[PDB]
Amino acid sequence: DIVMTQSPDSLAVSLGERATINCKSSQSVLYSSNNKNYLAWYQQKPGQPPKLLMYWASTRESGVPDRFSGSGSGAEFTLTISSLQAEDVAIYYCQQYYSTLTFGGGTKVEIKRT
Amino acid sequence: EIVLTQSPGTLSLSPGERATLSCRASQSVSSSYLAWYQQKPGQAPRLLIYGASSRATGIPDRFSGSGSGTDFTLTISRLEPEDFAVYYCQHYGSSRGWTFGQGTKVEIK
Amino acid sequence: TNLCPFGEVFNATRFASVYAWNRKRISNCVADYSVLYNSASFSTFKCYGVSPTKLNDLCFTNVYADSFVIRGDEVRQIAPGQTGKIADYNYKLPDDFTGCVIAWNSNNLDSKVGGNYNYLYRLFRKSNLKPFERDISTEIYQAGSTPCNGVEGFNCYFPLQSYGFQPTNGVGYQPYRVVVLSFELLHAPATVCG
Amino acid sequence: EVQLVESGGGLVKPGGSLRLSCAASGFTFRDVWMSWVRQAPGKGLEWVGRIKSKIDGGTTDYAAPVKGRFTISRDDSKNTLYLQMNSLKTEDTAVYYCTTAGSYYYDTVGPGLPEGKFDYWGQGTLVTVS
Amino acid sequence: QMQLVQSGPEVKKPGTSVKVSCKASGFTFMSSAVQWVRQARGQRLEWIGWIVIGSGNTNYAQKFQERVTITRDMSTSTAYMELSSLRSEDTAVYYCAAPYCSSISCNDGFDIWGQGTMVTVS
Ligand SMILES: *[C@@H]1O[C@H](CO)[C@@H](O)[C@H](O)[C@H]1NC(C)=O
Repeated sequence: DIVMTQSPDSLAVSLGERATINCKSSQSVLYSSNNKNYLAWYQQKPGQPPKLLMYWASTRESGVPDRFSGSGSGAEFTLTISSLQAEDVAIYYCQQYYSTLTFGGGTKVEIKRT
Repeated sequence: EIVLTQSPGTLSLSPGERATLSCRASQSVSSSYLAWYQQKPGQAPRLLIYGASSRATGIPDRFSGSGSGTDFTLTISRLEPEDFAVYYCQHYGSSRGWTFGQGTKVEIK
Repeated sequence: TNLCPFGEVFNATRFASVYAWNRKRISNCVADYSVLYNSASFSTFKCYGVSPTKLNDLCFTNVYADSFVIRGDEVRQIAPGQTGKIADYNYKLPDDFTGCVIAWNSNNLDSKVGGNYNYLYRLFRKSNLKPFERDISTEIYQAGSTPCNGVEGFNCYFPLQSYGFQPTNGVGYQPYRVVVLSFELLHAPATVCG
Repeated sequence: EVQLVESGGGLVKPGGSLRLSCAASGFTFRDVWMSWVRQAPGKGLEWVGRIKSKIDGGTTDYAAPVKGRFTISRDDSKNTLYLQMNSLKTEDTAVYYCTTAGSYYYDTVGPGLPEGKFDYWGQGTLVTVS
Repeated sequence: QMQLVQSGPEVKKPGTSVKVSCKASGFTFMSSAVQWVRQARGQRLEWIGWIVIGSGNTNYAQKFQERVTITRDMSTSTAYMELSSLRSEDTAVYYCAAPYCSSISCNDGFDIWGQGTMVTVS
């Protein structure tokens, strides 16, 4: 099975602050043909199922704020949120479509406070 | 990204003297992706050597690439006034590369 | 006198990528092309062989169906005497071709919101295709004097490119399902009639 | 709107067996690849297995940790997805979900998505082994 | 004789975007690939990104990730590049380059460079 890993395990972010999530695959998800990276990002809140934000990590799905954008290629990628809002607090997951389905361990994004 | 470095950063030679330029990769990849370029002030860079050894069309015989693995060189058998220039190396790789070295300059002494 | 299973060709749920276009033999059955011609479902129904309705009175030893998906602007390339990326590297008809080319607008089926990248076409080849040649090699295309090491980067490229099929595409960029019906008269009794 | 309904969860004794099921929504079920995903409390998402649409071989595949103990099938006349689990372990305790996730790239579904999206998940059901 | 011709000089404000064109002539464009490099005066060459003309495929240096987009239009036989979120540090001469391509094969290095385009941010 292909294994995705993520870092940091969690990140405290103040409101309005830019934040990123890194990840690395055990192998490239690039298919050569089509020049596409088969990586998606999902958002999950407690008590709820995860939902898709980006399918190739290059494009947003409908209803997704423009603040969200993916980046990178091959085995290594980063998700960027241009500015975090309270509504965006969630556990974020990578998903691979290169073979079968794989999920990463996920990353927690929370609001920084004293 | 692979880092390329060059040495000496500056050389001072008289015309008619032999000159050697060198570079070092942070890691070896292949000679097939190496090329050297010449630049004069006010002008675009021009290809001298590709494949780490093949001459570009119109290049004089005095120019030749050499070296292997991590360490590659560019040599001039004897300097002409035309040869005093800033030189750069580039590594094409498998893409996600194409980095340039710090550059080197040959001054007239 | 079984009816020919045209639905297996024209109603197919999936179509092959044009670089690896599908081929199926039609034989030993009763054909009806008038149902296709009069369906008015097709954006194009053009014959380079016997005219679309005159052919209904003729029997053939066989008919072949070549199935693939291309852009609407590329449909014109599916003809004898043509050039361009599809005509030379993906699918080619001979100058002596006899038969018909049928196009259908699949924008409601083959397009995907994020783009459908499952439909591939060949971008590079060492030379032009022979008529009805099917080149499915995935070997990295070489350019220049330096031998390719099998790794993409410079003067080494994967031979295939995807279509960006999306619902918002203009008609020329919308996908069309194309079926080419090739007809043959072999030195044999006819097996296909209507 | 699109809504999946999940059932069949509950407490199971170790070494026992359980049948889970999920009802299809208004989107065409038969043409969409389906998969099962599970999440233990305090843990990240884990893929369980997948079943292909009728146009394909209809074959299935499973994550290595669950392979040979899990079986996936569907009833097209009822448009219902099923998972059978055998020889359950305490390790298998999780909330199980039915989803369309990852299918859009490989399925035959066109642009005409009923909500503008292809990504659908159930609320899932809890399975406990103890 | 192959040549590349670039668009002329332009001055931009910080926070704005700039576009630079590079027109092909004298060689087969479709078999070629175009590289973009910039150089501040007195500084070493810096790679920005490159495009394969036949496929439209691109790659970028991490420094320019999502700041630079490279496109081409074969009907105009021209490569295009755009740079966004301009800073005063982005002042440089920008160059396009490509290998010579015959109908049969291409050169294995960037033998032809354009005259360069001056871009100033202030
Ligand atoms: C495809 O199936 C429909 C079913 O109603 C039929 O009307 C149509 O003629 C078929 N197309 C063929 C057989 O080419």
